Amino acid sequence: HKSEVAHRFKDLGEENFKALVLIAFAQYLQQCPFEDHVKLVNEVTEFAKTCVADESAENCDKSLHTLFGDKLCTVATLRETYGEMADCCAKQEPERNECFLQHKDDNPNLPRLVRPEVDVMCTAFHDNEETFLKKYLYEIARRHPYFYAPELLFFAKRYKAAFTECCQAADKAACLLPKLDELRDEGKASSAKQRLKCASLQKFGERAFKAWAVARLSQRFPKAEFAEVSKLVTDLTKVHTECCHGDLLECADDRADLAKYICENQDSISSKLKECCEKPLLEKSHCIAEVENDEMPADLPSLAADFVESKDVCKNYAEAKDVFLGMFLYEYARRHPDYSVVLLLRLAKTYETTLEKCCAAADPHECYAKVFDEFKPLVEEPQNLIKQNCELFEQLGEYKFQNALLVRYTKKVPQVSTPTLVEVSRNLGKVGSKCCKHPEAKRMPCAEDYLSVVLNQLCVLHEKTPVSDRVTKCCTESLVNRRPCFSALEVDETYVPKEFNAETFTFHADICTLSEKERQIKKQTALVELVKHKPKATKEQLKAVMDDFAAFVEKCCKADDKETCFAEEGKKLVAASQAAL
Ligand SMILES: CCCCCCCCCCCCCCCC(=O)O
Ligand SMILES: CCCCCCCCCCCCCCCC(=O)O
Ligand SMILES: CCCCCCCCCCCCCCCC(=O)O
Repeated sequence: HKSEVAHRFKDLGEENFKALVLIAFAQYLQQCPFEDHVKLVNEVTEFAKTCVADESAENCDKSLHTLFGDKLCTVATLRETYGEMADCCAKQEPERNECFLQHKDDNPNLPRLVRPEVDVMCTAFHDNEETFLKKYLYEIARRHPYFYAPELLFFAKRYKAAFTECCQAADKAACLLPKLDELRDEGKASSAKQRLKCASLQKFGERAFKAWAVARLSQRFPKAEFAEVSKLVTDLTKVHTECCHGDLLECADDRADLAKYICENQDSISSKLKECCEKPLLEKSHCIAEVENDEMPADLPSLAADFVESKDVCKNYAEAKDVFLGMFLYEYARRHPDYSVVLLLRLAKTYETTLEKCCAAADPHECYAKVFDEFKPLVEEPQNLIKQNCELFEQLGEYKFQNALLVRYTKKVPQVSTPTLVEVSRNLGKVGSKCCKHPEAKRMPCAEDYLSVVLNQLCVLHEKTPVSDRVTKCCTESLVNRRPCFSALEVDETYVPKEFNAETFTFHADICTLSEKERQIKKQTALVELVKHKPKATKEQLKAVMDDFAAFVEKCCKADDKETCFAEEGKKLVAASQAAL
């Protein structure tokens, strides 16, 4: 291991090496032109090949951190452009590396990347495929500076495949656009989880995280023994703790080690882990992370034996409380992959509470029996919600389903901005389209996965612009009571109906030309303002207003004259609706 850079070059390969180096530099030097980074990439690459040919070369023995920090300090416009960051260069390793991480800017001031014309993209993709993909990879990296580089490279390859398919099909846009939308969503979904998980570790501590890890690991690796799960949880915590620090190399090494250990102890962990452990170093940790759940052993008892009817229960618990609780969580999780992680945590928390209570009583054996009865109400709560919402999603369309959620959440928290209500409603609706197509056995985990980011995304916007105390309470409570807290929200009887605005309910003929998406957007916007104006409106009354509006749109988008119809029949529609409500 004379040369870190040479070893990395051999493992990753030239292509991947180039991309990762581009991303790394782009995440630090977020305000340097693309051509600047291309020069850096080529300089580092050629030096790497130097080390590949001879690990005893002049600078090949240097550390990856040292080489990287050295290149950064060679940038001429470094002090002019980044100011304080240039002061890091005066420091010594390893102090210098820590300094560069501190002055890493998160979400700087850059214009939003506008998706160009399909014809323009495919033409550029054809003429200069490399400079086209790399230039965009540079644009994404500089904007999402804390996104794990290898993951960011994972999406880039998928983007390349999307253009390869569609850019030589007759109807390109019909192929490409739906794919680019899928990536954009997954890209921000993956980016949301990453910050959420890192925020959890800092906010609730390692214990709550370990409890979360024990649950999901036991679900994925039900055949694994508790001792094996403990080790995995322990190292998983060490990985995310380091990964959230920000150091790419250190983070990469920890993930690689874990993937290294898991593949070597494959028989001791999971059976459905063969393909992932066959893939290259760059795809190992990624493949394992989202591996399919292994199928649990056929002969599995109930927990009542070791956690209820058994003696020495308090003895074993008091001997090592978190361990014992972890064992309960392990045993319960491996049996219920159909459960959300948080649900298992609620159950474990419940089991914890009773042991603290009953183990102090005269005869603890009694208060044990109470426990498992307490689980049912907690379990069926998320189950009933899923059944009802999916049935609602089945009867009404997704769009109509979004509208239903729209009126519901508007009546619960009318203070929320209209654009925000419209966004979360459409998102929750999309969650319904995705998860409700799963059978019950896999619905709850699916819902947890999507709602977690939607709810945290929601609390983030509320963080910057607070509007409701009730919403703030849910956003600041335990991540196990977050979703339930939101579901506990009732209609706001405090809300004073906002004053009428004619412009808000004035429609023009332009909506007839609007895309099917933004026509819904403007209609859903008007719906939110309608509920905000008269919140005490019933479902029948509202449906009556919505029907008249729907017919009003068809009668003006079907006539010879259009703008006059929207202005005149628009006056009629508004006057008639005001009277009914
Ligand atoms: C001279 C310094 C150049 C810096 C080059 C950065 C190299 C990054 C190496 C990333 C390897 C990550 C391997 C995959 C690990 C994982 O499972 O996530
Ligand atoms: C390998 C052992 C991991 C540690 C297991 C700890 C089990 C804790 C059980 C209580 C659920 C934790 C939920 C968040 C914190 C809390 O509410 O107590
Ligand atoms: C910036 C503040 C945003 C406020 C958002 C108001 C809308 C709240 C929506 C809550 C969704 C709850 C999802 C869980 C399912 C349920 O129990 O209904």
